[PDB]
Amino acid sequence: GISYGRKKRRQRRRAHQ
RNA sequence: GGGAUCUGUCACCCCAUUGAUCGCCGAGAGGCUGAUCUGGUGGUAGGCGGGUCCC
Repeated sequence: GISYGRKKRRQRRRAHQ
């Protein structure tokens, strides 16, 4: 894929960025 | 060696469900991070590896 990440609504987002 | 913007990672919470899909529990609406993905120089919230720019 052109890009990727690791994010989960209702729980976490600073786990990636 | 230091700081931030960049990236990769890990326990917290917010915002968008007129952003997208699923799973589980629930007669039922409803609930759960339960799994995944996306987005906010939202957060002097914490740590660590790589790279960039400045000093």
